Amino acid sequence: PDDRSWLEHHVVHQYWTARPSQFPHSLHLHSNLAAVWDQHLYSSDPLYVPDDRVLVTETQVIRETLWLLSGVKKLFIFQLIDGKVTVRNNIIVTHLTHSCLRSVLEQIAAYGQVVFRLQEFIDEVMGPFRTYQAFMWALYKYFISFKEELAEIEKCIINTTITLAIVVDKLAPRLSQLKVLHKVFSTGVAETRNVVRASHLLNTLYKAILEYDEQTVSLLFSLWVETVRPYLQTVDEWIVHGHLWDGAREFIIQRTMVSFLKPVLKQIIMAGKSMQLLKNLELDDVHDPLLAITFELTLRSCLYPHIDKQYLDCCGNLMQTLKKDYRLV
Amino acid sequence: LWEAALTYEASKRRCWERVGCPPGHREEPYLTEAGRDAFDKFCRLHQGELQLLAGGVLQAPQPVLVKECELVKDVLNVLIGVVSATFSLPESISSLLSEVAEYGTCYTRLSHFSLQPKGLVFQAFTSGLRRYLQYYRACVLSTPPTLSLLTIGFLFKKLGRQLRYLAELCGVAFPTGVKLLSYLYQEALHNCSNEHYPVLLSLLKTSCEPYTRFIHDWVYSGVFRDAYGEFMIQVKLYWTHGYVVFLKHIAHDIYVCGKTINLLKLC
Amino acid sequence: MIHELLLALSGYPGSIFTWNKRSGLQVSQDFPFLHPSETSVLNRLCRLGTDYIRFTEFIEQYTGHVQQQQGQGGLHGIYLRAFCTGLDSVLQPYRQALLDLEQEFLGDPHLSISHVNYFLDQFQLLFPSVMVVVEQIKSQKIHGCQILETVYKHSCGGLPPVRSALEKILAVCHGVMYKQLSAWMLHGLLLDQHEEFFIK
Repeated sequence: PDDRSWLEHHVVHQYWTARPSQFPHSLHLHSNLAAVWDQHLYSSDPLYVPDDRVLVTETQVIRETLWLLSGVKKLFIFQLIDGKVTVRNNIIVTHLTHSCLRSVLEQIAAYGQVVFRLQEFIDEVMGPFRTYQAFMWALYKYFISFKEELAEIEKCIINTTITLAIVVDKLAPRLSQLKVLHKVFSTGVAETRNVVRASHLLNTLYKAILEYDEQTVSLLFSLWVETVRPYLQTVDEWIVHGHLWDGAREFIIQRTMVSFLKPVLKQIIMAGKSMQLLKNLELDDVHDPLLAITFELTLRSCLYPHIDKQYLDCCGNLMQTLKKDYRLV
Repeated sequence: LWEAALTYEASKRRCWERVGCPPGHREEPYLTEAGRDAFDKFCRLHQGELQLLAGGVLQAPQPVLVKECELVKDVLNVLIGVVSATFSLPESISSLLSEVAEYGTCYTRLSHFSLQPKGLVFQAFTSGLRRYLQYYRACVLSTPPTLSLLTIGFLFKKLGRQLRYLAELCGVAFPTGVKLLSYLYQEALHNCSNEHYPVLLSLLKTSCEPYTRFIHDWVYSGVFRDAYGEFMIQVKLYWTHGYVVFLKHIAHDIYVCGKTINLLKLC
Repeated sequence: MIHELLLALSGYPGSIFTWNKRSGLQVSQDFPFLHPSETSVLNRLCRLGTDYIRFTEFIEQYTGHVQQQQGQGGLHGIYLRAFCTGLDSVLQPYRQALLDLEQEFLGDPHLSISHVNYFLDQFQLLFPSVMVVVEQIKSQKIHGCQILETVYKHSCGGLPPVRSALEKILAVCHGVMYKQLSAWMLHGLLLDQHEEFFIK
């Protein structure tokens, strides 16, 4: 009445309260399919009850699917029933009698489960491990550019409306990467010590680059560099501060392993020790300019001169000060 | 064309509800869609949900008012000191207003404390506060010349708190004379660095001008100057010069240089 | 709606989004020109504004207590006059971002609440991480030069925004310390601030 009449007659509330649809009708086919679909229901037996539920139009489902794939969760459809989102099937959509539509929304909710897992790993810090944190940061840098697209697409519904098939085919170069992210996250939660709990994710990330060596491997590379930030920072701390960073032994060296830094590993240990044996008498910010200006083949062999020159300087200076004023020979 | 063409136009979406031979009709609008025209309907409805739990008499003023710009001009008038129609000297407009009223109500408490320019250093402190008044009147109605509502609250949040500290510094007894000038002195040692530190430094820089003028008297003319008793040295054996801010180490030199100038006047 | 929320996110405790000491900024009024899935979206958003309110309260509450009434008591010292000075500086870009939202709603007023939450997802990375430092300062009796310690433990961080915010706070605290070291090296003055800066 008055205000509530305007609210019900121009917008929904037949979608969160069981009311008949206010989306306009006429008679026959697309207008009102109710008579002929009731006849088809009666002829083939509607069992013992005609199929009728609350009924919603397509666009509400479209913006809910884009909200679910966008990153936010717990909607009216795609309810989380036991830990994984799935379609609410107590809503009728009259053509297809929501059985084919159940299959298509079940596939979309299966992708929404991956979205839920990534947002769940996000939520377990906001609202330390220091390698999971650098992982969820590059995950954030993906998701900001990711749901930018879905916000842009959802704007075009308001400005006439655009069908569901166009907007699910529009997000294909993101969902193709979402399957890669699904395989990435699986060993990041699968897991004793904090060093093997990071090694299990980082060796999988190092292996997955060789799987696609398009657009996925560049995402994997930009994700991969931003998860070894604590290790490059810790190695540089071992060089120039003379001390390995401690996190209840987050690091590999006790004071198996990943193969990211193993072929240069003898050039690292013999560096860091040689600083403290000098004192007993930055480096990541060189690697990132290379990232500013084929990956894990030629670019990986350019990382090793960075630590190799600093290593050579440190060990040569230590050898020089032992070969004069003590003079081992 | 325009509205008629949009009203006619068949949609590129065909629903999964019904298929085959549509006449086509648009989008079903959303409820967060166009979020600035339906406050009125719900301000009545929230009032109703409140009245059901409250028995029937609790109410809630402001189901709307007024515009963006008129509300902005009234809130800008609050900081000067003119109260609005809701004061005398949606529902969360009052949630804004309580924090911009308070910053307003202390500003008058400086201008009322600067209505007159006692003690001469007290007048110097009042004239120093007048400089912050003259800065603050230039700050407002240059950067917000009737812009939207939240620019008013954001711009004078970092600035209004600095003003509220100066409300705590003033009384609106209150120290006066040298008891004021030491009290402003010790405060400058108490606050080494804060956003209120340059304001206290600007007050203290002009609050010692009459004291330096009193210091200039005994050396250059041998004059003991008092008008309210606002100088530290106040009132025999040959000289009647007064004897019981600077240290006492300089004050004794001032006391003996007045006697020296009294001897040299006859030389 | 898209100014009322932006008012509740800033230094006002609202009344639409009710301020509570057990659960800050609750949306409970389920507006029939909001979508019901925006309620959870607001429940995601309101923790950020709650943190902004707490930081605003921390600057309003503490300034040499009130006006200089050893150096224990609650949370003061010339370094936390500096800490509130730095806390206001880290709350300034949030005000700038809300101004950008206000100009965007001059551009397009048909954007939903999820767009606003998405725009302010960048400050949900900075604010929860710096909230814990202020909570450790409040819970433990750390108010002297060890506040510079407990900032410096967390200012070496893992995210570029939280690094910048704790950089600002640590910077103004070093500014106080270097002025009192200038009194140490030019005037020979010790206890500029009584027992609060590396001096018996």
